[PDB]
Amino acid sequence: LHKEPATLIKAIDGDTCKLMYKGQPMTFRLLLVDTPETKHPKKGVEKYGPEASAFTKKMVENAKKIEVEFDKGQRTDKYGRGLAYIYADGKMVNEALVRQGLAKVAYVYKPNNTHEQHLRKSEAQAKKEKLNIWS
Ligand SMILES: Cc1cn([C@H]2C[C@H](OP(=O)(O)O)[C@@H](COP(=O)(O)O)O2)c(=O)[nH]c1=O
Ligand SMILES: [Ca+2]
Repeated sequence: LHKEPATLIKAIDGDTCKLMYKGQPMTFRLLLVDTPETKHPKKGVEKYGPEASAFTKKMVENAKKIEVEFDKGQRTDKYGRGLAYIYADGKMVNEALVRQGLAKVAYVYKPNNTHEQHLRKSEAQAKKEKLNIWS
């Protein structure tokens, strides 16, 4: 995989944001994870959704540099959102949320699952420590 620079435009919630990539503004969705919902009324405001948003928001608002890393399969989902592993100063946001028990590993679609085991191992640790979602 290869990392590429991006510019933060607006953090939406725990796992979705707007970034300037390749000169064009677009919304991104974190690969392999799911932070709780805060928008869609069908799900309503789920437990830890606000917490995840705030964590993602802080993490990325103070970053000197942001990079996006696409997996080996499709780069956008059906909603037109870019699918990537996103790093804030070399720290993978997808993994940081799972490690805190603020996201579960989800939507594992081959072949976009390169860092699946890494995330699995951090989710297991968050579970054993009874963190947030696992509390
Ligand atoms: C992470 C991710 C989400 N999705 C889809 C599955 C879900 O579709 P449906 O909306 O049809 O259920 C939705 C979950 O994203 P949200 O957590 O943003 O809702 O996005 C993909 O298509 N591929 C992905 O890699
Ligand atoms: Ca979500």
